[PDB]
Amino acid sequence: AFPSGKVEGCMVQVTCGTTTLNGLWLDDVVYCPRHVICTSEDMLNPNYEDLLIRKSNHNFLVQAGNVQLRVIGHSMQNCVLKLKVDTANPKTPKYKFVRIQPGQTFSVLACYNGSPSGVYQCAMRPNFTIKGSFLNGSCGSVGFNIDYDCVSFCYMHHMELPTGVHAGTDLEGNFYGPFVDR
Repeated sequence: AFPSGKVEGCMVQVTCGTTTLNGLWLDDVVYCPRHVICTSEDMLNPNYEDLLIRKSNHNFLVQAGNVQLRVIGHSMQNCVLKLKVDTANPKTPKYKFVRIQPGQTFSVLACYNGSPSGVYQCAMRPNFTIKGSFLNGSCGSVGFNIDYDCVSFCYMHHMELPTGVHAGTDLEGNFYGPFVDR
């Protein structure tokens, strides 16, 4: 597994309504699964576009440690929510977003409400799922490779599937495989 120190300093907690999950804090932007803006009665046929319009900035509670990061904008890029905040993360590492394939390994920093609890070497199965240990709250954990001193973020966990396997996106919000957040 890759050492996790660069990524630990980016992990945050995002809460919307009933829902709380992990966010990734880079520069003045927090990335997290967009389904954070759903109460899961919305989870049957969500209109994310109508949902995101209905939210205002104070609807989003972002905390890194016991600092609040004030959200000053919210946009959506495919399936990831992008919260603009009023401060840039002074611990932002050199980073890039990359898309990978099943079979290629990466490390995942499992967190429970912005709090890191393990780092694990994973790969997606050919059907783009991943079998590990991440329940409610570990939603939003990200995966990465470290190449020299640059963190290539390649994965964000979004959902546990009925089979127990997990589905996720890349950091541009595009799901790996045919999965949907519905």
